[PDB]
Amino acid sequence: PDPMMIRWVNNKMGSVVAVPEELLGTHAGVVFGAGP
Amino acid sequence: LIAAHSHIRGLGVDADTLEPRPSSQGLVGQEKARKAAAVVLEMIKQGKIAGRAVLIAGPPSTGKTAIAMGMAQSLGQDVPFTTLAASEIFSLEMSKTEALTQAFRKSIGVRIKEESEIMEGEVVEIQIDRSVTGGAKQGKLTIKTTDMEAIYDMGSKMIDAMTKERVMAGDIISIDKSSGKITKLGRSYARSRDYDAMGVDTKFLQCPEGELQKRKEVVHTVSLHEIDVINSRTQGFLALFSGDTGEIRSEIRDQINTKVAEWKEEGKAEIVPGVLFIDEVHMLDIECFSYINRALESDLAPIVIMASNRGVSRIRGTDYKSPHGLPLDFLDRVVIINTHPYTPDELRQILSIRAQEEEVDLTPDALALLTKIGQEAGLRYASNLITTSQLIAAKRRAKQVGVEDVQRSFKLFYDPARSVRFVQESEKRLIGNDGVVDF
Amino acid sequence: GLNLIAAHSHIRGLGVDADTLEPRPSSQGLVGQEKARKAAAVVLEMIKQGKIAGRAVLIAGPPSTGKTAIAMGMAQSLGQDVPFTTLAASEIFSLEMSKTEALTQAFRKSIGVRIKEESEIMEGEVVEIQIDRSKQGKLTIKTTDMEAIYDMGSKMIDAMTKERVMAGDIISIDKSSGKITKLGRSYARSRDYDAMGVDTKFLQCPEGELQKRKEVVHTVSLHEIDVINSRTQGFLALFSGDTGEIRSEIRDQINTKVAEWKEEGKAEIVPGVLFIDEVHMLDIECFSYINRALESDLAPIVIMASNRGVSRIRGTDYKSPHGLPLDFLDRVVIINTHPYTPDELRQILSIRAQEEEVDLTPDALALLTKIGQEAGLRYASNLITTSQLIAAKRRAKQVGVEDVQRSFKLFYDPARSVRFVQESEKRLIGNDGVVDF
Amino acid sequence: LASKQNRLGHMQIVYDEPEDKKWTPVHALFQICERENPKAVAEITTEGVLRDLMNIARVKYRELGLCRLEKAARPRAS
Amino acid sequence: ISEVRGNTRDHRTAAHTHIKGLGLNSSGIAEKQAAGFVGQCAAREACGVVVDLIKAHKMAGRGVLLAGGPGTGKTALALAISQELGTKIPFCPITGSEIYSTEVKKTEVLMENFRRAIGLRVRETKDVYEGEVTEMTPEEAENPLGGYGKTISTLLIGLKSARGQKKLRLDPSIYEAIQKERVQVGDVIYIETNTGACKRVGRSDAYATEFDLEAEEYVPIPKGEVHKKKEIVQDVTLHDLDVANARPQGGQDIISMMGQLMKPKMTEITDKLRMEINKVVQKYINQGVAELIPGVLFIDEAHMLDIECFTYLNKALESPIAPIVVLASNRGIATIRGADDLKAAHGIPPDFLQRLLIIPTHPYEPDEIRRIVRIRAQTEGVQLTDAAVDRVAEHGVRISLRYCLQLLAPASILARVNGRTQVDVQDIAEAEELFLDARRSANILTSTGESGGLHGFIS
Amino acid sequence: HRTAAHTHIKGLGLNSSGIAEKQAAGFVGQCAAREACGVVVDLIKAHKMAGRGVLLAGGPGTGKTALALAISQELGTKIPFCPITGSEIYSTEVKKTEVLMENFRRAIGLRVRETKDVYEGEVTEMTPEEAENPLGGYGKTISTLLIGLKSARGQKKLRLDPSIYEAIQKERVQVGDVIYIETNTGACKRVGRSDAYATEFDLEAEEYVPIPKGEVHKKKEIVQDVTLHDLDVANARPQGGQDIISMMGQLMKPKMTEITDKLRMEINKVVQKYINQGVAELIPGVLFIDEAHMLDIECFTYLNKALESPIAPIVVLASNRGIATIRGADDLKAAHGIPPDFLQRLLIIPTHPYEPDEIRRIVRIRAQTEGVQLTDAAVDRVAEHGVRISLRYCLQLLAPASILARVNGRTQVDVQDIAEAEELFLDARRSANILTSTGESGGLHGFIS
Ligand SMILES: Nc1ncnc2c1ncn2[C@@H]1O[C@H](COP(=O)(O)OP(=O)(O)O)[C@@H](O)[C@H]1O
Ligand SMILES: Nc1ncnc2c1ncn2[C@@H]1O[C@H](COP(=O)(O)OP(=O)(O)O)[C@@H](O)[C@H]1O
Ligand SMILES: Nc1ncnc2c1ncn2[C@@H]1O[C@H](COP(=O)(O)OP(=O)(O)O)[C@@H](O)[C@H]1O
Ligand SMILES: Nc1ncnc2c1ncn2[C@@H]1O[C@H](COP(=O)(O)OP(=O)(O)O)[C@@H](O)[C@H]1O
Repeated sequence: PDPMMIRWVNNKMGSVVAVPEELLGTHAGVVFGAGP
Repeated sequence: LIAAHSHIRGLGVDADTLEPRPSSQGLVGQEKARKAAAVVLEMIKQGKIAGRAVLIAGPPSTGKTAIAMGMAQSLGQDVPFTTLAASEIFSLEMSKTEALTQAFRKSIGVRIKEESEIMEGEVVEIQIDRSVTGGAKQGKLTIKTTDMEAIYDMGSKMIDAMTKERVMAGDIISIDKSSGKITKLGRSYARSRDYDAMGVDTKFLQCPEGELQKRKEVVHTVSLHEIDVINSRTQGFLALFSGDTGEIRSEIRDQINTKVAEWKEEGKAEIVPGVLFIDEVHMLDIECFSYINRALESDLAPIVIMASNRGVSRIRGTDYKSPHGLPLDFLDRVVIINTHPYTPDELRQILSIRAQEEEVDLTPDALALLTKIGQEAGLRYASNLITTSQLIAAKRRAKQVGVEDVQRSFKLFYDPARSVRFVQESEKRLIGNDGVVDF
Repeated sequence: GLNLIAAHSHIRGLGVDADTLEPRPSSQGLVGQEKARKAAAVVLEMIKQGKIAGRAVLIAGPPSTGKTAIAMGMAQSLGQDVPFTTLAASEIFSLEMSKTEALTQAFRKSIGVRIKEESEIMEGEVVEIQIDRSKQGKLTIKTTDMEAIYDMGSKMIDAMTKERVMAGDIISIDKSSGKITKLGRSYARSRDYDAMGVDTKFLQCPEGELQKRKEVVHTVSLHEIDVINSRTQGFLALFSGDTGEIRSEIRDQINTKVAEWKEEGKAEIVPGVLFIDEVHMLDIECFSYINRALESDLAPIVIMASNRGVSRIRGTDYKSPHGLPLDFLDRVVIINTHPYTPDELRQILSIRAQEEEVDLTPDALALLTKIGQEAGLRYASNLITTSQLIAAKRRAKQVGVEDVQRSFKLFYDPARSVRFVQESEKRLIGNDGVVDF
Repeated sequence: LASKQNRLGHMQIVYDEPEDKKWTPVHALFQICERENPKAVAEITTEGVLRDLMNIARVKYRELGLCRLEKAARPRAS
Repeated sequence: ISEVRGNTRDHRTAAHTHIKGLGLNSSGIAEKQAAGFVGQCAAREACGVVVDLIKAHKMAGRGVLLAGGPGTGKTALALAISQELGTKIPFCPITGSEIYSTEVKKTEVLMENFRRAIGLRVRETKDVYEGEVTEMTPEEAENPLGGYGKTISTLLIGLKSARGQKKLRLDPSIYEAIQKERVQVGDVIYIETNTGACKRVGRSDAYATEFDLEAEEYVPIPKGEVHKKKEIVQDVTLHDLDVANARPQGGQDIISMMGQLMKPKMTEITDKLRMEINKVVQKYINQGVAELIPGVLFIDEAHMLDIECFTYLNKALESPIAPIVVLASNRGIATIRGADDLKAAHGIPPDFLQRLLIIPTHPYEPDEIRRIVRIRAQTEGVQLTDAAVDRVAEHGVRISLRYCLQLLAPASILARVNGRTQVDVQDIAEAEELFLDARRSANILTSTGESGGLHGFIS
Repeated sequence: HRTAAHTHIKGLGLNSSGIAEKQAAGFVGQCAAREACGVVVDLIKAHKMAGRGVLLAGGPGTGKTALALAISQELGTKIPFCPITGSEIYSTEVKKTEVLMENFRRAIGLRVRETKDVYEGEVTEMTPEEAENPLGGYGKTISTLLIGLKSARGQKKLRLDPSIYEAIQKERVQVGDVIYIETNTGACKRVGRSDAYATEFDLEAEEYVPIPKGEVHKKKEIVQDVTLHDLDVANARPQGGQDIISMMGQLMKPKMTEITDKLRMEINKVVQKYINQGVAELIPGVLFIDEAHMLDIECFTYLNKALESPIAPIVVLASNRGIATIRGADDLKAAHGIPPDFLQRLLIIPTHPYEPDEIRRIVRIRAQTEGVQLTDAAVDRVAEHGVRISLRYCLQLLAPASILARVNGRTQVDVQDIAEAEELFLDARRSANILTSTGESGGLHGFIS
């Protein structure tokens, strides 16, 4: 539930990136497929 | 490769009696100066006696630099050995005296010992939190050996090293906790079949056993000049490599000497005194000697060994002559070791050593002719004739060199004794101190 | 208007026939030096051909005979195409760069690179900035003839924001690079504000079509390319002078790429002329580098001047002809000059008269010819101005015998100054002692 | 300069074909030393055998422990 | 943009244009009138032995002197060696009056020229993804992390080169590149392999007209591969390693962005740096990656080096990694520039002279100057009759060698101005009075130039 | 533990009545020089000195600098003593008179009490409070903070300037870092994470220290030993404070500059203000210029005005020259290299050569100082070499002759070891004789003349 930090976690299965909900409306979600 | 002093493997004396062997470890053919240099080497390895001066005087091409490299190979890579030439001191950046002071303080090693903390094990997961458009980073590293399963935290520099190394899940890394370097040793799994830009499959290592936090005691040797530069400047480090050090004031040296004495008493540091070799000291002027005579007055002066070539020469920056070009208030302090010119039964075996080093096979008639040439032109022409005759024998496809190859090389390349006559014959088509004509 | 009548102002080119190389005497200012001018014409015709690289041409002779005159004639009779470089020898002895590098830059200036291209620029006055805060926008620009509306997408709106373009500016966009260069404001908006800022300069409106494309012929030198590639924003260094010992690896890369441009047909190499005036001031530490820099393919046809007889070479202590070392004089070719007959002196003074628009009676011209024969050219040419000025003080149109004799009475030629010095030795500070009467 | 993304280094990485005849943009033609630079090719290589030569001063400066060593001298007045 | 001119791609004639090599046999015996040279047999044989020494990698700090008078062919033999060795072995032709600097000591520019003379060849690989971006489409993970919004497990990029396109699955931590570099659809990028962080080169040329005014560089599509697995040979001189370790090129702060913004100053380099670089290059040779290639430091006009430089040269030549030093001296008994005491041969001190393989150089016979004239004339293209050749050879024997090679250009100019194609005796007899030698110039200077007066020289 | 050339000297060895007793505390003989040096030492320790000239004449090898180390060990630790040479002042950044004045003000010391005001706490809440920032290019600017320090007994919640915030910010102070803000400059050194956040599962290699006990606003006094040249360098190149001149002035490379007359007078007035407040104590010292004949005439000109100052240390010159030519102007010869005008300031102390028994005593002291024991016949042999050849040649024949003794299994040095070391290691005179005799002609086996 962080305001502006984007998590990267890499385990033995794969590696995923979590984005907080509060950043999806911003310009940071254009790569992740949310956008303005 | 094969330089002019690659056959030498030390000084070649005894360890109990230090008697000069007539043929041992390259330096073959001289006994007095090698025994005296063995005595100097033993009082350098003692390390107690500080501030002497050894002057290896003698004719040129007699092995003075050979004796210096013999002492250099005999100390090993522990004691500093500065190979200073006398013309390097005349800088335009810094003063002429401060270059000498740096040349003395480069030859006093300080050997300190410190404990680092190294890790070992297989990375299980990386967890990196990054901001958007500038900001701090957060890091959690889960690492596992065969016994422990730790979840460590990370700062900014550790993440800046992880992303530089690209440490994925399933790597055998070892992190020094103090210095903060990361060396990947290999992997335990295989390469995934899900991503494209992964990399190269590294060495297959198993999971390391033991513990995570292991301790290590490393030994670091820095000269006093490096301590002077890192303690003379606030941010301007790395100037001890790029030579950008302008001047170090005396308030810095008189504090670093006291702190090195305190480190010596505490058992933290140990002072290893070293050798300052000055090649062809006759080029220094009297303004250098008036400081060299007084820098050999303290507990932190290295045992100076230096060479010379000249007879009664005039000292630069003055108007008068002296033996060896050195002033007679400085020649009282020094101790002069003479070297003698060689004998042909020694030139024969010296050329044999130089031939066996450059991988050149000979015939005894060619070696006899080569010794006859070396009697009249020195070793410096004969060794060049050895290499040249090797390649001329390689051009005409011969196994061993012969008399004809040596005569060919003697015909092509003049020794200086014939080039002097070549100057003295045709003086009208060479620019003297005057005009010249063209046919 | 920053152009006043100097000594070298009547020499409008070399003045020889371009067909058969015949130096007719009174043409383009120069007068009667036929063999040296013929030899300079041969040199100029092997300069414009540009094939034969790195000669060296020394111009010896007495002073006041015309050694820099022929050099300025060769400079004028090339045009702006082939370069030329007036470097007196005392410019080399600097305190920021050494003699070798400051003489290498003299060779690097005299070789041009010529490249022709098409500039796709757009002038225009801003009318209305229309930003659609929805990314898109519209820019309305006008000239004295046209007016158009061009679309904009995302980022040059931000370039407008960083440039702070208001309605009324004169913007220019290089569409091959895409960067806004605000040229100022227009005179149609000087009535608007009252207290202007500092940075604002007023300009006329652009005229003609917005999209201007034009084929322009750029000509740079190799020294330009060397100094621009020295450091990051290093282009201002060649105006300022804040450069030093440029490394040899940069010059090696630059010569390799100029050879590559000549292979690919982008560039044309134009070799030029280096003019080393008063070469006897160079010491032997400079001739030892000139003897090697005249060997490469990229070396200009060096033309040098000299005055001195059998003199010492600076830096050493042995005499030599022309103040030059003999290993250098085996390499150069020498064009000797000669002093002037009075028949040439009269018309040289006539040309210096008609250059300075000073009218002379014939008796004054004959008297001035005799003064020039007895004292030299540089003193006779300095009496035309003085006689004109003394005639202007007593309000006479034509100068006469009286004004020239007045100018000869007032100012001393260098022939009589030596007798004035040797006449009164006890008061001039010779080397030791002064009497002071 | 701190907010100018260099790109003429990257031209040597991408546009690196013999057919491509060493393409450079015409508005950046004279910046030759910006364009052919071995550091830019060095930072891309699989083995870092040239990257371990280009900054060996930092590696030797770190491995001697000249950072963790206690600062012996300091100025006597400020 | 830049308009290409369709002219003739010729070259320029220097003084050593006709030299194309030594011109030896397969046994080393020289042969006269071959590859530009005329005569000079023993010097070309000795230089062939030097060339063989250089290509055999047994030279490790030798030294070769070229004696002989001025205008006899020392620099000709130097350029012959440099064209005989090729291009992939370095060659740094400094002069004696090029060590004198005003930023560093003069025993340092010598060492930097040694490091310019040594080359290092490195063979490596280059693995990059390349081309214009078509899609940036994410993919939702199988198990999203609780407490967050989107959870993306694999990011897809469609890269299209000029030959073929390819879809690419990537680790999701390419996003920090794409947000920081502003990569969009239609921007060529390259993705490396060791780290994997894409860096945009520029907007492509196909999208150069979707807008009208918003312009930047419009780089074309990469006309090549999409997956480069290309190997690279790379030649770096050790001078370049010394500079890049001493003064770092690209940093991210204020003061290194003033260091490259202010003028680069030559600084003296401490010897620990050179010792470390030698110790690590000799380790990478033993791993079998890099090849050391020594070159030639042709120090022309070696009598301009003073006595403070040969002392440093003795140290520098005793180093285990050093190139050959081909000196070039044209003086007899000369005073050494530094110490004005000893009159030594060639300007070289007698201590340094013993290291040197002294190669002589003899004057030319009076029937070889005309062969040099024929070769120089067919080099420039200036053709001329045989009596003209004999007259130029007469001027060559009686005056100088360099002077008879300079009566060919004004004779050709006067020939094609007078209305002919070949040079006759009249054109050279006319051009011999427009271009005087040094001898008649000194004759005019002494005879006519009697003393300093009005119409006289300034002694 | 290294025996240098001057290790046996432990002082002048004077009686209570100032009379030099021979063979005491290192020296042997040399009465008229050691009594005059004792007079010089008590001239230093009485503070009625504002520039006095003391010359130490005498030939080489007679102990001119042994007297200097005797003075420097007789004055003590807390009196400044600056030894230089005559070749040290030829610099490349500044004129050499600047180096002379920098040595003159190295040779004057000051002992100052200072009251530092530390705020030694553990950071609890760090929150910036920016102010208004209109359109002026740079953007926002932090102007006020609310850092809460938490010591062991009584916390405090204080408010900061922008500059002290930048001092924090260039130290990377997070929440939990103990610091102590120095409210004299503004500097603030992070010490480490507090032990309330301690975790053995850590990687940053932080230094965990406990909470600083006591009041958070401490105040402590110290004593400092500062020379006037230190104040000159401090006011010349500023490296204290939190502004831009004193921050961009410690990233550049340090250069010796020319501290002018006005700064050297203003710092004198500041030090007089310290002394009048009853805080600082002035202690003048010695400038020992060894080898004064290497100084040229442009330095002996400036020493006149440097000694006319109301505050100037005592100068001790050493010069082993007879009638010689001054380095600056080569047309006036004088004694010692000193010009005949500057020589009148000097109180000239002579130094006489030694005797064949004093050499024996010096050899015995040097042998029992280095740690080389030997027999009396060997002592007589070394004294014979000392009479014939030189004084500081025969002292140096003890260090090989020990090692050679240890070659032959001995402990004490006999006649054979010195008879071998006199053949292995030569002096200068016999080497020059071999040079002149063997080096007859230049050639292959000759010497470069
Ligand atoms: N005693 C010796 N043993 C082995 N090599 C020697 C000996 N004397 C001379 N040499 C060889 O001769 C060369 C010259 O010796 P060096 O010390 O360089 O002479 P110089 O002292 O005149 O400089 C060296 O390369 C060395 O290899
Ligand atoms: N042939 C000529 N016709 C006209 N004016 C000439 C001629 N030759 C020389 N002059 C003039 O004489 C002056 C001296 O020539 P210049 O080359 O300056 O002499 P110097 O070679 O001594 O410097 C110049 O100002 C030039 O205008
Ligand atoms: N053997 C040769 N064959 C042809 N041309 C030669 C020969 N030797 C010398 N030259 C020519 O002589 C000219 C001058 O010789 P140069 O190399 O300048 O002598 P140096 O080496 O003494 O300076 C050069 O232009 C060269 O072309
Ligand atoms: N009175 C003395 N007692 C003991 N040793 C002395 C005495 N005088 C001189 N020496 C010795 O002479 C050596 C050189 O003395 P020094 O002061 O360096 O001579 P100089 O006066 O020429 O500088 C020193 O090592 C010191 O041990």
